[PDB]
Parts: sequence; structure tokens; C-alpha cells
Amino acid sequence: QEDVLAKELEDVNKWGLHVFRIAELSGNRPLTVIMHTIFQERDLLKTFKIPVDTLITYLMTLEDHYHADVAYHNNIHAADVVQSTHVLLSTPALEAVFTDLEILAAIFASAIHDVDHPGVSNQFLINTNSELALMYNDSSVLENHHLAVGFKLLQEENCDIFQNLTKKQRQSLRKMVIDIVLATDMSKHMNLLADLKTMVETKKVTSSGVLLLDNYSDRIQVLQNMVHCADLSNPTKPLQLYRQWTDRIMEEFFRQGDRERERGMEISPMCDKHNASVEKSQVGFIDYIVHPLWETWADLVHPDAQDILDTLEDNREWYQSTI
Amino acid sequence: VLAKELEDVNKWGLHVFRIAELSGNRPLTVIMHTIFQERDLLKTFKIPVDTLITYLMTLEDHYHADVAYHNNIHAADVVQSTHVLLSTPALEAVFTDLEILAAIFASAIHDVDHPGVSNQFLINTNSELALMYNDSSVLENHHLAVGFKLLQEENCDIFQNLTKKQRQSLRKMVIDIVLATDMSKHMNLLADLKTMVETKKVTVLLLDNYSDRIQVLQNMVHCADLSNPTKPLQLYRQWTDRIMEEFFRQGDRERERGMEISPMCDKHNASVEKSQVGFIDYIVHPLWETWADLVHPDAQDILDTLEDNREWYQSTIP
Ligand SMILES: COc1cc2c(cc1OC)[C@H](CCc1c[nH]c3ccccc13)N(C=O)CC2
Ligand SMILES: COc1cc2c(cc1OC)[C@H](CCc1c[nH]c3ccccc13)N(C=O)CC2
Ligand SMILES: [Mg+2]
Ligand SMILES: [Mg+2]
Ligand SMILES: [Zn+2]
Ligand SMILES: [Zn+2]
Repeated sequence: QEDVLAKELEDVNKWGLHVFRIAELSGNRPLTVIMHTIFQERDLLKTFKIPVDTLITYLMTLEDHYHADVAYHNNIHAADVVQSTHVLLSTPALEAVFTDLEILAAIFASAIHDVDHPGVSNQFLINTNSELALMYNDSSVLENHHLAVGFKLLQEENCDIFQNLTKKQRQSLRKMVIDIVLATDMSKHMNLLADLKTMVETKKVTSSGVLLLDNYSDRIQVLQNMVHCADLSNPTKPLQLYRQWTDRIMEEFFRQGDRERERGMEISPMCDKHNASVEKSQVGFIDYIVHPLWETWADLVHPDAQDILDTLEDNREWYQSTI
Repeated sequence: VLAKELEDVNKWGLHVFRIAELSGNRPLTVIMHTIFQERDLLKTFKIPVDTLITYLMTLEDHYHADVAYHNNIHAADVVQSTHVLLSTPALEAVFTDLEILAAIFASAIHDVDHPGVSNQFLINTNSELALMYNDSSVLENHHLAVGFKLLQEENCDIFQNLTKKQRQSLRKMVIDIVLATDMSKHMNLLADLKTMVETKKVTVLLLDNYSDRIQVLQNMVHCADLSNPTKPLQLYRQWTDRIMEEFFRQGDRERERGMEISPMCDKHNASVEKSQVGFIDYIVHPLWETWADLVHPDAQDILDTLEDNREWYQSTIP
């Protein structure tokens, strides 16, 4: 029903949106309806003269190119990252900091950032001599692919949502989107976090108390880390959402491990369904990856993200308590 | 006949155009085969000679015969120049046989399927290649992908007898080297070579960590790629004629499409000779001067010839 879905989408500005309920109520179109809602909320159709029928046509085609048969890296994950990026962009420490084009780039990058993901890792694709790894010379294999598909779909019939941007706007947005999606490669995490830490330690704020970002390198680095935080935000969400994300990533990992075991390869970490500890893996994920990242983001925008960090820390203690 | 010319495969200034003619437009194949035997690579890595020839022929076929510069003759020239640079005395022990294999294979594939237009042209025209590769080292990613993909054709897997680790190490090194031939990386590459020269440790060069060794290999193949002005003048002048034909054809396409014409690509305004002098002064000589410092004094004859050729091109400007 449309009324109940409209009611749920009133939460689009809130951390912890019931994204699985929105997927059900929208008829498995969470990415389309959440993107459309966000574009209306931020007045992006009027600002960039995006025809509404073109937006819907592109969104439905993009959503179609996520795999409905992968447990984690599907259109619900994309919708979740889009919405989480949308909330992070609204944080008071960043008010009036980014232009309308940078906002468009960050939201578009989130929407396409995992498109056509096959449900296995870059290393699996490299180690199996996949056609994707051969195409991309073993370097950010999935992320180059997500970008290429995301942009190529703009060329389908009535899909060019950027048709009314100027040529310079299109060139700038394309560069920013590429910079952002390539930064979601998990092998870049340590370098991205090291740079975010440096920016926190050298942070400057303006007279209005918002973050001072006066060059492309700093601006794109904040947008890269923002989308990376959104991508790694599952343990910061209310527990009933977090546990569903955990169930889904473990299913994807175990299916990868079954293909590795069947092929005689070493099983990747956390992918052996016969020797895995789901709870210990979440605590380690939080301790070594997610909390170091979110604690640093929370410092950059202090005190805006304190409640998100509080939820992360509660969820860590809950998983720890199940061991 | 063709055999006599191949006797100087170990000399800077091989008559590569004569070899291209005398081999029926197969310079990459015959030069690669000759080099693999001078370095005993077929025995070291147990490469079936017929597999080596089948792959080389196939690779050569994927260079475009209607591209005046970035064709199979260029690929053969860079291969042969790397082969000579690998024999620099100051590098007499630095690199292992697999590293030698990687530098030579990388040279052979480093421009395969080149369309005769630049990365910037491919980006600004919204080409399929730039869409595939997200505007980042577009050509060089493609050269690699084609070069490795051809290994999978029938009786083309020249690395069939390398160990699994050797194949994985060779692949990484080839990728690192070919990606470094992107001209947009030149200044960063040169800066690293300069830093290495300043921190140079010698007994002969001592390079201990992979990062330093791959950097020397990157800069070496880069030097080979940019070696035309260091060759004997009759060779250099042919390379100049060929690159200018390729540039002018690209500029004809940019003019028509309404784009800004790339530097040196406007046939109605370009000075071929001024462009060569500027090319040497700003790119080729700073690079080869720094290389010469790294292997001092083994590059001094190459540097001398470059400086002679620069003097000659300058004298052709009224
Ligand atoms: C909800 O839980 C998860 C969600 C996700 C992951 C792992 C989760 O739980 C262990 C992994 C992290 C990959 C990864 C790379 N290096 C690591 C080192 C340690 C741990 C993980 C990783 N993802 C894979 O695409 C993203 C989503
Ligand atoms: C024999 O002469 C040449 C040979 C080559 C080039 C230029 C030559 O002569 C002007 C260019 C150099 C790169 C380059 C592209 N745009 C530039 C602008 C300024 C400086 C360098 C470049 N190449 C292009 O594939 C490699 C071979
Ligand atoms: Mg991803
Ligand atoms: Mg090239
Ligand atoms: Zn993701
Ligand atoms: Zn080349």
C-alpha cells in the first residue's frame, strides 16, 4: 500500500530508517523510492532540471542491475548506503559546506557504488582469474566495474538524468563520483582512515562553526570518508537492523567459502561455515575497522555523531555478551 | 639477410625499420624471439618455442597496421631498448630472471591495440574505453588486458610452465610497469628516480626492497618508451615523422568535432622541429640525465647522442 510506504518514508532523514520494511512496501524497489524521496527532499530535480520520468527510469534500471540473488550486496544495501549518506550530509558541522553538485555526486555515487556486485570479493575474483580481474588488472576490480555500469546505464533510453547539466558540471560530477566510488575499495581503508585522522588533528572551522574545506583534495576526502562510513554503517544501526545485515553478509561469505573449498583454495577469513564464529567476527570487525573509523568521523563532526557512536558501542557490547 | 641485422640486438640503434621490412612486417616477433635466446629465457622458464611464436604472432596482429607510430614497430623498438638497458653495467646483478622476463614481456605488450589517439582524446570523446576504465590510465589498462587475454588463445600460454607463484609475481610486475608508461605519471616517476639517485647506494647499484626495484624497472621501460631522440639520427627522424602523422590525424579529428586541438596536433600551426627541441629539453633530457646519473657513467654515450640530436634539430630552426 502507498499510504503505509509514504508513512515509512517520512523517516528518510533519520538514522535507523526501516530499510527492509521499505523494500517490502515498495515492491522490492527500496533504491528507487528512497532515491526519489531524497531528490525531492533536497530539491535536486528542480535544481538540476532532472525530468521526473527520466529519474524514475534510470533508478529502476540501476536497481535492476543489482543482483536480487546476493544476500548482502544487493539493492537494499545500495538503498541503505544512499540513505545513510543522505543523513551524514545533513550533519550540522557540514551545513552549507558542500555545493549542490557535490551533494548530487555523493548521493549518486552511493546509489551506484556496488551495482552488479556478484557477491564475492576482489581477492576471490583475482584468485580465480575472473574476466573482471583480467579486465581491470587486479586493481579495485569490483569498484571500477560498479562505476562503469553505473555510468553506462545513463545512456539507456530516457535514462540520462544529467542531461541538463552543463558540460563543466558533468565533467566535475563524473570526476567526483569516480573518486568516491574507488575509495570504497576495502583495501584503501587504512590509508583513507590515516588521512581522515590527519584532517581531524588539523581541523579548521569557520565563523559559523562548520568545517572549513577550501580545496578539492580536502573536500573530496571528506566525501570519500562519508560514503565509506555509510558503507560500513551496519553496526551503528539499531540492533534489529544490524543483525539482519550480519545474517546477510555471513550468507554471502559462506557461499564464497563453499566455492573456495570446492576449488581447493584456502578459505577466506570468515568464509568457512564449519570454523566460523559469527559473534567474535562482529566484535573484531567493530574493534579493528568500524569503531576506529566512526570514532574518527565523530571527531570530525563533533558532537553531531555522538548518538551514532553510542549505538555502535552498545551493539559491540551486545555481540560481546553473546560470546 | 634478416639474420645479419639481428646480430646487433645488443646495440643501441638497431636498424628496426630494416628489420620490419626484411621480416614481412613481423619485427616484434623476430626481435622478441632473438632476445629470448640471447638471455636463455626459453630454457630458464621452459617455454615451448612454438608457443612463444604463436603468442608473439597473435600479439603482433593486435597492433594496428594503420597507426603511424603506436604500432608493432614501436613495440619492437621498446622491447629492444629495454633489452639493452637491462645490460647496463651498473645494473649487472640487480634484477632476477623473473624480473628480467617481466620487463621484456611488459615492453612487448605495452601499447597493444593502441588506436592512435591519446588518453585525453578518449576521455573527452566519451569513448567506450574511457567509460570502461573510469578515465584512469585508459589506454595502459587496455594494453595490459589485451596482452594477458591473448595468453588464453590456443597454444598461446607462454607462461604455462611457471610455478603458480611465479605467474602471480610476473603478473603484478608487468601491470606495475605498463601502468607506469602512462605519460601523465612521468613527473612522479622522474621525482622518484631523482630521489633514488640522491639516496643512491652502490658497491654497482644496490636495491634492496621491491619498491625500489620496481621503480627502476618502471623508469627503465619508460626510458625505452621515450628513447627515440637518443637513437642515431636517421632512426630518430623516422620516429618523428611517424608521431607527427599520428598527432596530425588526431588533431584533424579534434578540429572537426569542435574540441580544443591537443598540443602539437594542429597541422596548420605546428612546428615539427620546435616541438622536438621542446620535447627533448622538457621531457627526454631531464629523464635521461637522471637515468644517466643513476647508472653513472654507463649512459654517457646515450646522453651524448641525445645532445647531438637536439643540436641538429635546433639547427633546422631558422
Ligand atoms: C555486517 O558485518 C559485516 C559487513 C561487511 C563486512 C564484514 C562484516 O562482518 C565481518 C565486509 C568487510 C570486509 C573486510 C575487509 N577487510 C576486513 C578485515 C576484517 C573484517 C572485515 C574485512 N564487507 C565486505 O564487502 C563489507 C560489509
Ligand atoms: C619522436 O617524438 C615524439 C615521440 C613521442 C611523443 C612526442 C614526440 O615528439 C613531440 C609523445 C610524448 C608524450 C606527450 C604527449 N603530449 C605531450 C605534450 C608535451 C610533452 C610530451 C607529450 N608520445 C605520445 O604517445 C610518446 C612518443
Ligand atoms: Mg563495494
Ligand atoms: Mg603507451
Ligand atoms: Zn557497499
Ligand atoms: Zn609506447
